Amino acid sequence: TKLLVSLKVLVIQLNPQIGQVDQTIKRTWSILDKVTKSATYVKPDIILFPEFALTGYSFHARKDILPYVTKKDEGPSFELAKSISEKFQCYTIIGYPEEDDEQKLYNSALVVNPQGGQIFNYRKTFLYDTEMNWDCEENPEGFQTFPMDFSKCAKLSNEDSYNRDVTLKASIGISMDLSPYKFMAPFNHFEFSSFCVDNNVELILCPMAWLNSTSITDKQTLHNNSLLEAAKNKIAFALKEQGLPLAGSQGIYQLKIGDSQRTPRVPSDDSTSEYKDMDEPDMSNVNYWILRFFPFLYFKLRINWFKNSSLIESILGKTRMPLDHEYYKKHKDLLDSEEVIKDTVLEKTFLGTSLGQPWKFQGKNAILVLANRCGTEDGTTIFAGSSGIYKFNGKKSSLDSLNESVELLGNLGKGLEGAILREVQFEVFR
Repeated sequence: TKLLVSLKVLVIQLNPQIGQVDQTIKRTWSILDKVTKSATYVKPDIILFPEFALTGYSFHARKDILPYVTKKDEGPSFELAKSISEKFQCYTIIGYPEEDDEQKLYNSALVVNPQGGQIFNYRKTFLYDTEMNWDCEENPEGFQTFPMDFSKCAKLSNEDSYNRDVTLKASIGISMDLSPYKFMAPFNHFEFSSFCVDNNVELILCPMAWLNSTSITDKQTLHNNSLLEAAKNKIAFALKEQGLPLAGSQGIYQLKIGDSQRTPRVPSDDSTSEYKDMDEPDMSNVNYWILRFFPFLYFKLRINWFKNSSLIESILGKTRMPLDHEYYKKHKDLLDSEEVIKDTVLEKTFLGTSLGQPWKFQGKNAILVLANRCGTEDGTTIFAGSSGIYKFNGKKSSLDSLNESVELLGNLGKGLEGAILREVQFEVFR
């Protein structure tokens, strides 16, 4: 049974700096006020914030992050999300640094329902270099899905209003979750997006603190004080030339509330990575994010992969998580056994192909919401901003925004705090 859904999605893009939690909260309430006063404001069903949205990101030691960590149901990030959810009768998702009862630290994202109740807490699964500075743990559950009950968001195709309720299968992926494991696994594993396709996820939510490539990431540079000073001067100049303070822009809000302006499809080139034009998205990163969701993208070659059974061993052989992942610290060849083939094996994909069809996602819909922070930290790290909303339409070979099986419903700029609201329409099957 086809069910039509209409979701009002609001993404908040912030430039949080370490030690400014109260100020960031104040700016958040200011943004939300401005949003409600927009000409084409409508109430959101879901509000998504970035990774470590109120605290800043680049913590260099456990001691430095400890004053900002909280249990999943206490503290500033949780209280903010509960107040937002109660004021807008929506789901609210925010990234925050978490401590549990056993003194373990995580990079997490809590989910609050419209009743102000915490319904989920997701922990980052693939860690980035920065997390290793302060003793962050990998999510022992690996990637996860969860149900979100949306009220009055759905209809049958012959009905004239969205008066039905729908429970969507959702997944949160926090920034590095989208990358090859440790940047060492093969690029074409696409672990997170494969997991979402494997599990028939419908709503993908990604709080991020994702870098623009102007950032200094070269390890020899970071650890040679001479090279680092020279590199930092380069970033200093690039910000000064833009009329920006070194930390980047704060408190000047770009609002795209309820318009329908789409993001132009563009290929990556030498210039699309430049940290210029703060109100325009970083298309180098937009294209890369889209690429990391390859299993959701139409690709002609899959018919040949399927016809030749080229990926059967890859599909059968792939494990739920990387073998060295926290996940297996759970229990790790159906071709050579008397055990039958289970449904779950027939749901498995590699490169978007399953044992049963060339492209498993074909004819389906999924919504991707990316909330990426903006600004700069340490004089070395420039976040890409460019928060956006995307629809994978499942319709039947560019590996970027030119691929028309993804729809770019709208993006914020790379360098300004702000908010984007889009009504997103798609279908699910029930």
